[PDB]
Amino acid sequence: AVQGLAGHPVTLPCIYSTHLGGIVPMCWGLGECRHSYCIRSLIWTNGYTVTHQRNSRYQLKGNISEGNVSLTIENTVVGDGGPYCCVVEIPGAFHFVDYMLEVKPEL
Repeated sequence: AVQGLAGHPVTLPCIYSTHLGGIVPMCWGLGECRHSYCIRSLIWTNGYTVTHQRNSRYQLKGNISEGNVSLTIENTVVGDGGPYCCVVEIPGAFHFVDYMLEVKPEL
């Protein structure tokens, strides 16, 4: 489980090769990948920029068009803990990443 600290940002890595996958859309969602995928969406990109976001705390601060679609959750709270899913819609070879985030109250 990725460890986070309340009051600080936390980043969940999600990266893919655009050389082999092309520049494609991706989404982040709350929940485990096989039970929700992106039904409870946090982020949607069109491959180049974020086109949908649940709220401003969910940011893609990396170079999106170069494959870095890692999610940074700003100003985390213990309540942000839980499962997260990244889905990169690479035609014919979707990439999935499951994370269990644990944000500690202090430390």
